[PDB]
Amino acid sequence: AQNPNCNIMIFHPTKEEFNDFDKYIAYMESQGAHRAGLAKIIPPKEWKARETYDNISEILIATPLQQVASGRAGVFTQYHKKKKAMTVGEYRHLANSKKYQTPPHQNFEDLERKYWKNRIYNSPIYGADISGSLFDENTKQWNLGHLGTIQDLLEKECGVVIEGVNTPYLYFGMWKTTFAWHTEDMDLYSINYLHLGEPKTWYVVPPEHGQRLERLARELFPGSSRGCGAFLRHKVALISPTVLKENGIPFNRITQEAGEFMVTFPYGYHAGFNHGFNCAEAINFATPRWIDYGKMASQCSCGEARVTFSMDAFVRILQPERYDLWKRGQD
Ligand SMILES: O=C(O)CNC(=O)C(=O)O
Ligand SMILES: [Mg+2]
Ligand code: NI
Ligand SMILES: [Zn+2]
Repeated sequence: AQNPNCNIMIFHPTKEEFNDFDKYIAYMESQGAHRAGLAKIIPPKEWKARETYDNISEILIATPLQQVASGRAGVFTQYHKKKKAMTVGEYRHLANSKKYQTPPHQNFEDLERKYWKNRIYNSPIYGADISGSLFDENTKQWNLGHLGTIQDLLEKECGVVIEGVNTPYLYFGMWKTTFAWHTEDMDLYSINYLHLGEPKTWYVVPPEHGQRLERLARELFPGSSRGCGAFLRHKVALISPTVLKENGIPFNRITQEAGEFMVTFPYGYHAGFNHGFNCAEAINFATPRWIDYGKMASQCSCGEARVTFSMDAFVRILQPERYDLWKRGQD
């Protein structure tokens, strides 16, 4: 069995191996990459996402979110307070202001310590889930706006044509902006490209140990758990690496830098934070191996998680028994 310790693997494809996305994902899985829940892919040196980032300041962040924490330093929830619209240029200036900028630090490990010690005491502002792309239309390899759609994958594997579309989203971050512990909708893959700026630190639980995380989460967030059998789908709960180690939860950590891709695998719980001003692009995707995870994915039916239009069909076709209840939560 390849990668039995479930370590995060790092790949360095050649330009020739970068030509066929599906084939390269399947190659990574033949080496056991999926067992970690997360892999890093460093693109060939010949590749570029686009020519420059000099013309992005007029993108609009229509609903910036202020991430307000409650709890203790190692175990907290965050809610997202809506703020007034601002451009990327305005957001970048805000991120670099004395109130929000990255503090002085020695290395990534010192910054991580500072994050976990101090995150709850501040409320950073995040631009999330902005539909759009920064890949040049003439970038032909690993262009996240030109990947095969999940609806086409389901049709190829299962024979059923469904409505829906699958497009990329941009994320503008600053110091301390945080992504809570979650798996992807319908336990999909994700791919994330860090276009520019400061790094992003990731934590991940191996898929084969996901239920261990879930059990801890129900203990640490007992009211939320009573409210919803799938409350991590609300994307609000944070648990530090010190708390995870204290509770014997298997996990790994890695820092992504600008110019690097990360892939999350089906049912790989992950969380993390941004080091400073940055811009990432991400999209969900599927492979044949995903189908069986889609059929088993939990779902939020309490009303909180409220998701994309296109998730309807996945629930309807892969989880017909759950469909009725889930849809009542969406209406
Ligand atoms: O960049 C982000 O906001 C964090 N991304 C993810 O959770 C992802 O790609 O799955
Ligand atoms: Mg612009
Ligand atoms: Ni994710
Ligand atoms: Zn819920």
